[PDB]
Amino acid sequence: DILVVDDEVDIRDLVAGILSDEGHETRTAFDADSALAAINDRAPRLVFLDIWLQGSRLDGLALLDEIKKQHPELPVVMISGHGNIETAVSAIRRGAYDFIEKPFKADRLILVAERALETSK
Amino acid sequence: DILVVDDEVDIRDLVAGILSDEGHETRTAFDADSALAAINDRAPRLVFLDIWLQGSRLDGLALLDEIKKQHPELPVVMISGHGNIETAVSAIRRGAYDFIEKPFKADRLILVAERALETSK
Ligand code: BEF
Ligand code: BEF
Ligand SMILES: [Mg+2]
Ligand SMILES: [Mg+2]
Repeated sequence: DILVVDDEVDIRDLVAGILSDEGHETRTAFDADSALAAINDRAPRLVFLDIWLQGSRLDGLALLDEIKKQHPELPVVMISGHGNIETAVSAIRRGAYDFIEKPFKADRLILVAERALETSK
Repeated sequence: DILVVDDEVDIRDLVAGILSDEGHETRTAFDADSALAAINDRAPRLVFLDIWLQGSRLDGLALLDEIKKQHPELPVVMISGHGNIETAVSAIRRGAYDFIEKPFKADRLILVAERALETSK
């Protein structure tokens, strides 16, 4: 199972769509509280997290920290157009499996998801 | 005890100089085989690694892999002007403690060195 967290509908749909077409059951969330509620209901096997979450209680990096604190075993991959070297290093040090830069190619998204799912329940 | 690995003398001198002035015993190496020889002789407490090592048998990332294989406990920090998000993510996933972008400020270098030395022998 994959949970995609992004404040933009077009990105949630584009990511869930690409992954669903490859045979992965994908759910979406639009902010930190909808993401945490979706994980607390039934933990997915992988989480894709945006960083700049407009109107969210937590940005994607604080959300990564909260997810990794409750579920250290749950792989989390960042997907963001707001990265730089310092931000990507911070994400990996804080527990993210990988960092996908926006704009991404479909095969890169699938390659990373399947690598992370090999490291999941 | 810090080992600085860079193919450029001006960078080896600039990094060893800044760290020596703060009271850290620093040694230098110019390529993968001089770095591995220095480590095998006596393991340092921290290694600073450049990535593009002109004339070296291994680039800095392959050298990071070799160092982390023999000494998983030895902190390694990348210092490079050849980084990007994918390269920095790769370095942290492969065991680097942190990634310092060139050009760097002296206080950033010292801060990162002292954080990594807190995690060393
Ligand atoms: F809004 Be995300 F960090 F691309
Ligand atoms: F030659 Be290094 F990667 F700045
Ligand atoms: Mg966003
Ligand atoms: Mg170089």
